[PDB]
Amino acid sequence: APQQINDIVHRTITPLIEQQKIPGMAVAVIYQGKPYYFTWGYADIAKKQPVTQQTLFELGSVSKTFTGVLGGDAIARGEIKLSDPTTKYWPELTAKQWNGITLLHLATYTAGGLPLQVPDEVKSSSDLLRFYQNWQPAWAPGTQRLYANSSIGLFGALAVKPSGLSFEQAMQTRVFQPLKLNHTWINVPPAEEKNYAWGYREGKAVHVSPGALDAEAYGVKSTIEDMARWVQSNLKPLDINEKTLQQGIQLAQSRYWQTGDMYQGLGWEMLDWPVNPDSIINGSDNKIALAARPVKAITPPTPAVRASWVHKTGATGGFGSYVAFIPEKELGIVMLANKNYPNPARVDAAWQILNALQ
Ligand SMILES: C[C@H](C(=O)O)N1C(=O)[C@@H]2[C@@H]3CC[C@@H](C3)[C@@H]2C1=O
Ligand SMILES: C[C@H](C(=O)O)N1C(=O)[C@@H]2[C@H]3CC[C@H](C3)[C@@H]2C1=O
Repeated sequence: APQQINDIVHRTITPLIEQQKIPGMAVAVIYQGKPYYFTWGYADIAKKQPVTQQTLFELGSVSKTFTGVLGGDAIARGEIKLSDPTTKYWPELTAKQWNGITLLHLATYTAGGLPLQVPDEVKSSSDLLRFYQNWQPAWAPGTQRLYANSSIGLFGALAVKPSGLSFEQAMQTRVFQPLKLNHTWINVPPAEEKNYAWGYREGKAVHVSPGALDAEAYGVKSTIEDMARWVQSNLKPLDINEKTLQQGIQLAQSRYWQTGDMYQGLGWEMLDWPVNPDSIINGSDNKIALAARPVKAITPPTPAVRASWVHKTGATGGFGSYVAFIPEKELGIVMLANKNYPNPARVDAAWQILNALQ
C-alpha cells in the first residue's frame, strides 16, 4: 500500500476510534480507481471476533443510494418515469393531497413533509395504506425538502412494481449481481451470520429491528470490499456493461433540487468540488437534527457532474456509515463502524483523508 494512503488513513482513523469509542471499523480508500483496505477492533466484543474485510456492517441510510440507483435503473428500463403521479403505481392512494405528488417528490423528500420514520404501529400492508392516505402535507409538492424514510422508502417500493419483482429480488438481480456485490444483503442469510458484526448502543449488542419499508430506506448490510466496489461503480459508471444500470447510476447523481450548497440526487447528495469543509462538516442532509429546508427546482436536472463531492451518511441504532467520492479525481472513501457516532466526525475524517490524497 502507498505510504501516503497508509499514513493519512491511520493518523485520522485511530484518534477517531479512540475519541468516539468505536468498537470496530472498516475503511476503504479508492485511489486512482484502486481500493485499499484498513480494519480495526471488533465485530463482536463478547466473542472476540475482529473486523475483517469480510465483516458485514449495517449501512443504515447509505442503503438509500442503492434504492436511488435501482430506481434509476427502472427509469432506464422504461418501467417508470420520475414525472409519474404516485397514484399511477398505487391506485388505492385516492386521498386528494396526493394529486401533484410524483415519484420524483418521493425519491427526493420533496412530497410536502412526509415524516422521517414510518410509525412502528404500521405492521401490515393495510396499515401502510391507512398511514399514507391519512398523512397531511404541510407544504405544496416540490417546495421543501424534509429527509424522510417514508418518502424514499415508498419510492423504492413503487419503482419495482412494473417489474413484478419484490424490492429484494429486483435489488439482487438488477444491482447486486451485475456489480458482483456477492456479500451485500437486504436480509443476512444464515451462511453469513458468522461475518455479521454486532452494533453497539449504550454498551449493548444490537441489530436493526424489522420495520415497514426498511429494505428500501435503511436495510442493506455490506462488507468493506463490496462497498469499495459500490464506490468504484458510482465513480465510473461507464465501465458497467449493463446499459440500464450504467444509466441508472447516472440518473442517481443528477441534480434535481438545490438547498444551500447541496444538490439532491436519488439517494446520493452532491456539492460542487472543491468544497468548503465546513459546508459539508456543517452540513446536511437532515440538518441532523432535523431540518425542513426550501428547495430550488433544477429545471431540468443537471446531469451527473464529475467535479462533485458525492456522499451519503447512514446510521442504525448500533452502526454508523459514510461514503464519499469525487468522480473527476477517481477518488473515494468508505467508513463502516459498529457504533452510531456523530455525522460531523465522519465527514471531518473523510475530508481529512480525501483532501490529502487528491
Ligand atoms: C463464490 C466464491 C468461491 O469460492 O467461488 N466464494 C466463496 O467461496 C464463498 C465463500 C468463500 C468466500 C466467501 C464465502 C464466498 C465467495 O466469494
Ligand atoms: C441512517 C439514518 C441517518 O443517520 O441518516 N437513520 C437512522 O439513524 C436510523 C434509525 C433506523 C431507521 C431510521 C431511524 C434510520 C435513519 O433514518
